[PDB]
Amino acid sequence: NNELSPVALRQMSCAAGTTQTACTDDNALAYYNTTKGGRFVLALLSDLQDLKWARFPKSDGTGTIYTELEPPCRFVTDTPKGPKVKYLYFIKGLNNLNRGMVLGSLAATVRLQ
Amino acid sequence: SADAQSFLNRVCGVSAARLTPCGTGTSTDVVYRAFDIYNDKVAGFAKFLKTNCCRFQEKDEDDNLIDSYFVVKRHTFSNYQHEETIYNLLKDCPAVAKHDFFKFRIDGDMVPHISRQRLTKYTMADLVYALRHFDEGNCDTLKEILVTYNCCDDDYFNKKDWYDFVENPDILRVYANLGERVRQALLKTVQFCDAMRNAGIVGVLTLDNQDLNGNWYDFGDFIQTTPGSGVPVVDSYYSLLMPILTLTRALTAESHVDTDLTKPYIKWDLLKYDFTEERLKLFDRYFKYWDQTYHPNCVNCLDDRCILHCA
Ligand SMILES: Nc1nc2c(ncn2[C@@H]2O[C@H](COP(=O)(O)OP(=O)(O)O)[C@@H](O)[C@H]2O)c(=O)[nH]1
Ligand code: BEF
Ligand SMILES: [Mg+2]
Ligand SMILES: [Zn+2]
Repeated sequence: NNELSPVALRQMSCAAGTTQTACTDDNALAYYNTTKGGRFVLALLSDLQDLKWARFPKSDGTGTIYTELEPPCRFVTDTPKGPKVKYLYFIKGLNNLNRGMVLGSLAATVRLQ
Repeated sequence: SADAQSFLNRVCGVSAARLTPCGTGTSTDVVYRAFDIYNDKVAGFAKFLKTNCCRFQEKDEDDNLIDSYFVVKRHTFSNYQHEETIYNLLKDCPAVAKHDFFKFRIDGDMVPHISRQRLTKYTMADLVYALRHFDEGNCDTLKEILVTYNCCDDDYFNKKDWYDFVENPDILRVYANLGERVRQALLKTVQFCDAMRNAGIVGVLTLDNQDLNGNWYDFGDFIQTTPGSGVPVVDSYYSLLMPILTLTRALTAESHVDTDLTKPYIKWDLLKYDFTEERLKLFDRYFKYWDQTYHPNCVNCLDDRCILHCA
């Protein structure tokens, strides 16, 4: 019985960027893993369909960093309230284990068809 | 009675399958087998004891017992609907063992059964545990995988020091006869991982769910996503298997002219020394879903923990 993420994750907050340049103050959303280490967000989502890099804020003072993305995969991601399209880019350089925990949490515990 | 011989007739079906019971009636069968566990309570690669499975062997027309076992499993009812909505998607891959889901009258209820058709007696985790935890006074599981697959005979274990590499160097030839059973169970993992990605299934691949033919069979801890994005997690399957890929000399059919163990050897150019485009094609054929950069020439590596990985 090898189970993926036998304990769930939490946290959703802050922003990221859409224009490598812009990321003015509020672009897209970051998802999960405060990450014991400190802060390591596993995955990213968006209400839009245009995001090249993302200056996602982080702890300390040098929190600014280019948390860029890669070719996405979109889902219907039906909100309980109603339908809403959301394109899921993954953090550049994620490994197959983390993309398993993320997918397991936001699909099996959320309303997706 | 007739409530026992009816089970032997419902386990069968469209196939011929002249089965013989092994669990004394409609009861299960207890075995001691190797497993790879991780479930918030336990973790490790250890020999545990199984109790939820009834085994039925199979005899051919000449009425001789062959290597074919139907392993019907009793479990909860929410597993039944979940291992049938993931099997109905991964049923067209030729590297998946046939399943049969039904409901039977045990005593006073309708209890559900899941039957896997034509497995082998042992898994790939039983063969890996046997060669990595060797005891020369407790090696019954290894002296059977070696005789069932015509690697040696039962009179080979009578000579003393038959397990020794320095006194009997002929044991490296009895081990090398498992190299094509292991090489063909490496090509079926890459088919299963491809079929598991096109359908949207996410799950961890462990070696006790692939019998000694390459067929896969527990789909009870897998989740479902949108098709096209599936993530086979193969990291304790390849790593635990690695020491057996050179002991059994698995990739000795790659030296032949069509990867055929019958056709003659490949005659290479004598002035050739690079072999980088064939090193990157051997990684793609057998280790396709191993997610980490592989540098054939370790002069392009990134630290001393990458040199050790890529060498
Ligand atoms: N291949 C095979 N496996 C067997 C047999 N008898 C018992 N087993 C064990 O049964 C297990 C099958 O796993 P399964 O029942 O699908 O999953 P589980 O109930 O969640 O462990 C294998 O891991 C073996 O260790 C047999 O005849 N053939
Ligand atoms: F919990 Be078993 F791997 F179907
Ligand atoms: Mg299992
Ligand atoms: Zn390297």
